[PDB]
Amino acid sequence: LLPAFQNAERLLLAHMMRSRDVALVVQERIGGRFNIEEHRALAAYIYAFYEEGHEADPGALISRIPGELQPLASELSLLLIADDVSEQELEDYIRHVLNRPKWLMLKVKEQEKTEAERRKDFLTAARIAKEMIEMKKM
Amino acid sequence: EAEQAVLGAVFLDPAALVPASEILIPEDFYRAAHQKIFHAMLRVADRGEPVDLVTVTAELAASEQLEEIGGVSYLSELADAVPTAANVEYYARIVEEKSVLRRLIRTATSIAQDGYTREDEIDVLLDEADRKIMEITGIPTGFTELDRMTSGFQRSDLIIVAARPSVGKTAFALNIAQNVATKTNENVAIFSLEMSAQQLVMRMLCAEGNINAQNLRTGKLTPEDWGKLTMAMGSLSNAGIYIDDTPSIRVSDIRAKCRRLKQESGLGMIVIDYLQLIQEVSEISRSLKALARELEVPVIALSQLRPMMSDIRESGSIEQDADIVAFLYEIIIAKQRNGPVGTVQLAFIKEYNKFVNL
Amino acid sequence: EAEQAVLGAVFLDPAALVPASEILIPEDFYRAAHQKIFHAMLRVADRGEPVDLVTVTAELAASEQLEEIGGVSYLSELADAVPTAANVEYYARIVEEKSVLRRLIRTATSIAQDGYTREDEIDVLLDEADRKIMEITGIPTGFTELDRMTSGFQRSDLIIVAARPSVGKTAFALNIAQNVATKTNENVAIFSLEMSAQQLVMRMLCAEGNINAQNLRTGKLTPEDWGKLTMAMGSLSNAGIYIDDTPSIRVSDIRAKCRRLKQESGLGMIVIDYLQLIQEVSEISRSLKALARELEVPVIALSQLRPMMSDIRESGSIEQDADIVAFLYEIIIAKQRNGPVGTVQLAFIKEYNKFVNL
Repeated sequence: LLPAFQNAERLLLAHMMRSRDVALVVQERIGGRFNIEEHRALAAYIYAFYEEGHEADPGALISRIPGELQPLASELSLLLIADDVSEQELEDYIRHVLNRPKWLMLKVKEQEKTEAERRKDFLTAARIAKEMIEMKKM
Repeated sequence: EAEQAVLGAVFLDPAALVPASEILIPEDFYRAAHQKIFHAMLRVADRGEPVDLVTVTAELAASEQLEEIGGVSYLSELADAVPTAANVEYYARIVEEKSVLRRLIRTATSIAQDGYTREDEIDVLLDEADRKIMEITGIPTGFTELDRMTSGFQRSDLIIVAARPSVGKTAFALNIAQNVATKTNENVAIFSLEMSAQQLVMRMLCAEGNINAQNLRTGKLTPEDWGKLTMAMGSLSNAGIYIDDTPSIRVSDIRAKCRRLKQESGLGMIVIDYLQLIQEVSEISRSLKALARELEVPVIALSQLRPMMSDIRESGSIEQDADIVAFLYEIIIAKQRNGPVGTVQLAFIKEYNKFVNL
Repeated sequence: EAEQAVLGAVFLDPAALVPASEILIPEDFYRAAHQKIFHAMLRVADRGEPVDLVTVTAELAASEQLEEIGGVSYLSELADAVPTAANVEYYARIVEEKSVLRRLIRTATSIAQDGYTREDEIDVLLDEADRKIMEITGIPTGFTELDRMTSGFQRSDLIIVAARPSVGKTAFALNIAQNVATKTNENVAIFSLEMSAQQLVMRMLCAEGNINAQNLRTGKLTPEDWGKLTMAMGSLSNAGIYIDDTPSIRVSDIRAKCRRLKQESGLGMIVIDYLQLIQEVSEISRSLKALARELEVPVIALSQLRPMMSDIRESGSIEQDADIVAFLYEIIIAKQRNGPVGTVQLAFIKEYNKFVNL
């Protein structure tokens, strides 16, 4: 089913689907920097369509947006987006996003802890974990 | 999905329950698997501790029933995914809202069936179905030294004044209403719990008339009394005088038949007779506050059992219910949501039933 | 699910064995892979020697134990859990609450058979079969004197006072918290449940102003106490003490109410109503000891009694996790989790509610 990455990346787009200071300080935190393959393909018409000098709202911002990136663009906005944007929803999403390719080296180091493993090396690899343990904090 | 995302953002803060425990309870939850998670939480939060995840995966087995919510397959999720920390509200008021509908829908088939199996109640049936939803400036007083520290006696407060065995209790209530009927023209319906309507007539044929020794408990009149009543029973209908006479009535046959007197002429200060009669009190002394504020009525109640203020906290709610606490003890108004603790000194005419001013 | 998590924290300290060597022994193992792991942990810290992750892992490779647990994969997953830290103990108790049981329970299986096997005995079959079962630093207390022995009331403690029925301790628990909000700065939370908000206002002025030999109840004193007063309530605004009486709010509620102020002021002290009117005590009173440790507030969570220690330590805790416990008759701090456990020479005028020293 859906892990964390299918429930953090979507409505932040639907928070800023509306007004400005919401949408403003986002690309500066997300260059990007967009995790999922096509979660960048829409981000060509997310920023470059107030760049032009728009005004607000997901009236025209529900599907423009091309074709195959529509069966989510509609189903992005629908849900609880209390536009009193939480100051404690802040550091989250963008840290959730940006330290995923930071954390992504753990589906890596565990795997060179367990590669020298079966081939007969274990307790210096029982030091790789001490490396692994610490960046699980962020 | 209102249930699904209030029980996951917790293993993050670490402690965040204050609004989730006062704006919610577990009874709001639906799933035969989501409901009991929440107090298991309270149970855990009853120590406690500071809060985390592992306290769950052990205390439900300590509540022996961990074979009835999850396991390491399902317990891993709740903290893992949730990328929000200011949730609760939220959400939880929707867990309230998608649980509020049926504070009026489960009630239905426990109220709406009664039209074809009960009745077997009737007047009663039309009363608890009501229970099953709920969950100088100035207007004067009458007396000079009682309009003193109040000036109301206003359309949003319950007013209380009471005496002891043989001190003349309604004998005093008359004169908080007599003025506000005959002279100061406002319509008042004396729903007298004590006295009837073929007995209430005399005590103010005797008041502003002085004919309570003749005796006027019987008979006819003199060459000095033939017409002391041309303006005593001549002044007894040109007033807010439409008495209710019946004994120990519940709050029901009072509100409805009074409410409507608003749009024909008006309504002022409802002054009644002793309280321990209306039956029985924790709901009843609670069912006259909205009688004063919604219907906008300066209700003036009376009661009968040294006495003092504990004698109505040991015996009765009364204190915050009727918040302008006057006495027929001289008069005590130690409590009043109109002033502090003041005093006077008083005596009677005694025979004509006219309580006088000093 | 303790065992899966428990070792994870023990790892990175290097002193998560100080209470853990006390709790779990080489018998405390429901599991089979875990029993020898800890013995490879215990062999280390006996010089000792030093303490880290690996000092155990290559120790296990040596004396006959590495695949026994399924490789280092789960030896890693001994660590991978503890989504918490602020608990403290805590935690290893879950394993001890998987433990204590069978030292009092596995010891009742032989007996269930020592009647058809041990047929054949009877009395000695009792003498043994029952035996097994068991197994200024440092904020002052207001004084300039109580400032050099221990000092504070520093930053976190549990305090429970017990003197003769409703005396000067009633005053003192709060006379600890006087010279903190007005005469320096720090706003101190003094909440109540017995003596109301409208019950703790006239008598602080009795305690402050050279005004109490009168008294102050009549409204107007003598021609001197109004020339000498501006001490009692003038700087009360620019201070930081206010009074409540939410009838008797439970051990979690105030615990969850001292979060409005902990964000707002920092929360300095919590002078509570005797922890006995709040809602056999080694249980109920163990929800205000730890609130001091996280909230970082001196918490005066009290009692209502001669004075003696294991006498308030009677039906409940008190001689245990509970910190400093003084004894009013002279302040007999014959117990203070503070270091210098000792009595301070004092007195009382009772004339102007002001207490004395020597």
